[PDB]
Amino acid sequence: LVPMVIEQTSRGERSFDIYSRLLKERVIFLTGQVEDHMANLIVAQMLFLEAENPEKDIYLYINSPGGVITAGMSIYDTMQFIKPDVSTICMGQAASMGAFLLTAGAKGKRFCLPNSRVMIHQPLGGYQGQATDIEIHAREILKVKGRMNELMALHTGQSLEQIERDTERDRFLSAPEAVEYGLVDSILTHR
Amino acid sequence: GGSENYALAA
Amino acid sequence: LPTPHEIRNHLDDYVIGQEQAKKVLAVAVYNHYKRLRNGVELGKSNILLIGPTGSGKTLLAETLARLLDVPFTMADATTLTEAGYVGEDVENIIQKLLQKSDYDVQKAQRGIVYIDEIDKISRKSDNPSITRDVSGEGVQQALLKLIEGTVAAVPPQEFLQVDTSKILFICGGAFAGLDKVISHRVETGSGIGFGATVKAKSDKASEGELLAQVEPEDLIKFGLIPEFIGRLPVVATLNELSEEALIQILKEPKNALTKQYQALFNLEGVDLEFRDEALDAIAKKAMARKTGARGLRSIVEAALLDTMYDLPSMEDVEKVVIDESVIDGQSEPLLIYG
Amino acid sequence: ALPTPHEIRNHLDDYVIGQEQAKKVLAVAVYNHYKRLRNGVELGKSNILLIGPTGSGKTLLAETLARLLDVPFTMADATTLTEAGYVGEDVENIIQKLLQKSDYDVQKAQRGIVYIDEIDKISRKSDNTRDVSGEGVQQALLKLIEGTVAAVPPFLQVDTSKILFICGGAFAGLDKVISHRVETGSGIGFGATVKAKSDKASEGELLAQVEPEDLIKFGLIPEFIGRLPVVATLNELSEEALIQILKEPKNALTKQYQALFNLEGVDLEFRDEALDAIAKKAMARKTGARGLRSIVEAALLDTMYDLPSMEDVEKVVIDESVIDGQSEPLLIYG
Amino acid sequence: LTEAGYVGEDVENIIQKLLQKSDYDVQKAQRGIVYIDEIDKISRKSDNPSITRDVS
Amino acid sequence: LTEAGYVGEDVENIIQKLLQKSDYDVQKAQRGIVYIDEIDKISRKNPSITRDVS
Ligand SMILES: Nc1ncnc2c1ncn2[C@@H]1O[C@H](COP(=O)(O)OP(=O)(O)OP(O)(O)=S)[C@@H](O)[C@H]1O
Ligand SMILES: Nc1ncnc2c1ncn2[C@@H]1O[C@H](COP(=O)(O)OP(=O)(O)OP(O)(O)=S)[C@@H](O)[C@H]1O
Ligand SMILES: [Mg+2]
Ligand SMILES: [Mg+2]
Repeated sequence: LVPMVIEQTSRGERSFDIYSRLLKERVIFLTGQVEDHMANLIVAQMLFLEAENPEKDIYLYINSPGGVITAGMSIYDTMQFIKPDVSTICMGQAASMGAFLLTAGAKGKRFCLPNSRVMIHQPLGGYQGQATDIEIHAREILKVKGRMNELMALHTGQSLEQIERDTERDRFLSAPEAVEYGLVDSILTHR
Repeated sequence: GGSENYALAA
Repeated sequence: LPTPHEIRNHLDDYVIGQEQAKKVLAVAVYNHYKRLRNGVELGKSNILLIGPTGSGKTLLAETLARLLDVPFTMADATTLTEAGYVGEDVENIIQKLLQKSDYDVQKAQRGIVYIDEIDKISRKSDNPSITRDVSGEGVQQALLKLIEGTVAAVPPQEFLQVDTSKILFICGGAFAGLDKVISHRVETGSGIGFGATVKAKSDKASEGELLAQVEPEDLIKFGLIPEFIGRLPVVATLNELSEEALIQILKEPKNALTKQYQALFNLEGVDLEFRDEALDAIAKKAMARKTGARGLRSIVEAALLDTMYDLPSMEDVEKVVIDESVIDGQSEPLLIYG
Repeated sequence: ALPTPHEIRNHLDDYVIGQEQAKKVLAVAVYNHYKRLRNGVELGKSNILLIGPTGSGKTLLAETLARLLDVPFTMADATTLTEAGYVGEDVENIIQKLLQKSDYDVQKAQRGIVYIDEIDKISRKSDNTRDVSGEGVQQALLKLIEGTVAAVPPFLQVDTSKILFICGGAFAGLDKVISHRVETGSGIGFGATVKAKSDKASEGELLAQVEPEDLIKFGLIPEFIGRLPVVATLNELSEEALIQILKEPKNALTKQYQALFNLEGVDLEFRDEALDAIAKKAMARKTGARGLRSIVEAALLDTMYDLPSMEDVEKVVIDESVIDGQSEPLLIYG
Repeated sequence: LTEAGYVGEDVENIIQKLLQKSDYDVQKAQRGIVYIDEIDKISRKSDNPSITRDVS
Repeated sequence: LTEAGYVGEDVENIIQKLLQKSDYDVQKAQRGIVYIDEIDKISRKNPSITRDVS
């Protein structure tokens, strides 16, 4: 159940959902596995906020365990496409896609909570069929792995070679460790 | 002349 | 001839703490004399006094009139209306000015005009109204040519054409709600999340500090039109009176509150003594009222109410003393008998 | 012989800065007026409409114009005007003022110039008491602008078909009207084009695209704007022009304050760096060149308050830092 | 009572009433007392459209 | 009837009607009777966020 919160305005009081009231304040939530439906929803939230005020920064909270790579690109492309800087805050955890969408935020506006946990790894996949089809899908996921590492290196400022060595296996990072890695900029310990 | 007094409405 | 230091001293005798506003008025009045002494055309800068309630705006004007050799009048923007309506016309101000100068046109053009409650004629919103604002926008429009300069017709006791290019205008009003406008433009960090800047009611920008960051765009949203603000380029701000200032107001000025009650009790036959500790308590309570120095009169009266009610019936009473407790209500004022 | 428009513009340039378009329009109209005066087919008069933001130079142009022209010039304020029969004022009063300049010479007054300021203040509202100061005044002006005999006490009849009229006012809100009609968009998708506030066209750039239909929505009668075919637009202001207003014009602020300190016994000097800073601040106020006066006053407030008390002071210098408030103006003693 | 330039009685009318009782003796009216009843009826209630002007 | 300062009407108009019947004799009208019909129409809707002229 989502609570309904009241907002006081000169025109009157309008009952808003707790998630919608925050949207009015340029706050987006990226929770749960990243799929195509939630991503298309998050995309729509960005576009709406861009039109409302394309100069105010957007805040996108990330508490996701990771998901489909294709859906994440839709969110990543939209972040870079719009003019406002999309601040990325990591609450609880950020997996491969969540981390990719965490470091993809605006330089100097990527925050993380102290007890949060970041995780980066290589793409996952598979295919069953003839040898010919297997080769095609294999090359595709390989290009994705290379493409993702290029973008990760761009935001973190690290070398592509180092990222490949660190992304070959599941690697966990804490908030301070991430700062040194460049995935995040600062830590939000207190107000 | 004649001064006019505006009457507010609604 | 009089220097601004001399002028500020006269104001300081009656006004406590408004250093910035006293400089502006002193400089303007001095420059008025300089400009007056010379008959390249020298333009005039009109003043705009913005301050909270009970800050000393109207008081500064009254103290100014006492020492002003040139004609000084003090009008009100509430009575004004757009031409063609039953309300008082804007040109009446000039007529009022002539009364002070014995109907001397040459001496009136060299005058100073104070307009109080200027915030009462402001447009409701930044955008133009869809209905005729007879007592608002209409007054601003009619004042434009008066401040900047134009010829006005005045009925003597035919009409008398009086120019206003040389007349100084000091329009002052307590803009209530302007602090909120400035906060929106100056904070720009409201929100709910982490990135947002959430502050408590306390430890945040005050009304006095916010008005110090006033700019024309802020007044525009309040209701003043752009044309009007240009006529008034000099903006002087008055800060909220602090407890230290209020304590001075009670005794230092010559027409101070304590002196008023002492005179009242004295003609009645009783002496009134205010202990220093009491004056610090009155100031504390006054600030809570958020009505300015005027709040002092509400505390003092409530404290001496019973006393003033019983003293005339009482006999052989020569002196009254009010300690700190009397203000709180836990004690009764001490009386001294002959 | 009669003056040429180039000569008229030179005179205006001595006091006005940055209104090349409007200066041409006024010089042309004024030159044509003299040509019609000499030729006393019947030539037609083109009425002018001056639209410009606050502190752009409309009233200044009219005042400077009066100084050089010989024909009668009268400055009127549309605010004081009311519908016939009311106690505010009558439209025909304008002509009465004109005769004072013409010494009650009709033949010399019909060939005169008239200026009506604050014309935007007599617009039409959305209410149904009679707006005595709005549409009523416009209808009364139509008769005056189109040309008719008006009775004036010395009554005297004065034609107005030949009199020229320059009606100008700072139409505020007109920019918003034009933006609706011209600035379409406000989508939400990728293909759509967002406002991008930095890109937003300012009033000066937006008023240049004014059309008669825009003034209709502002609250002016169609017949009124039709009588005024010419529409001179003024740019808001330029920072370079602001720096020129302080030095080039005759009655510039710098010259005013220099004269102020001079009669007091002090020579005031302004550095070029300071003037650039003052102009920048003025542009931010969005009140025109008049806002510029405030900045100067503030920067000199402390000085002017403590200058008479000081003795043996022969010169004051204002640096760029003084405008920001970080520094204090330098002084030179004698 | 109403704001200036409106149909309702003007605020100054109060002083007129005082003069009537004072036989139009201004020196005797400047020393008078006035009681304004129903002062709660001239209060802006709350949260209302600002487009209109609360003349009352 | 409406609030003072509005286009509708003023409440003092009632007395004027009363004076018409009294031939403008104040002393005779000051002791009159008035019947205000449709009084239920002048009713709210608790306090009101905006002014209720009628
Ligand atoms: N600085 C001050 N020095 C001395 N007395 C003061 C001072 N400020 C306020 N007072 C007292 O407060 C009274 C009212 O001050 P005013 O300046 O008239 O208030 P205000 O600024 O006019 O507020 P408005 O005009 O009603 S919005 C004066 O008569 C003084 O008794
Ligand atoms: N182009 C300019 N050149 C020189 N001084 C200017 C110029 N524009 C404005 N000023 C200054 O501004 C003053 C008045 O400008 P105005 O022409 O009256 O502005 P405006 O167009 O009349 O705006 P209004 O009358 O308030 S609607 C002049 O006396 C100058 O001090
Ligand atoms: Mg006051
Ligand atoms: Mg003008």
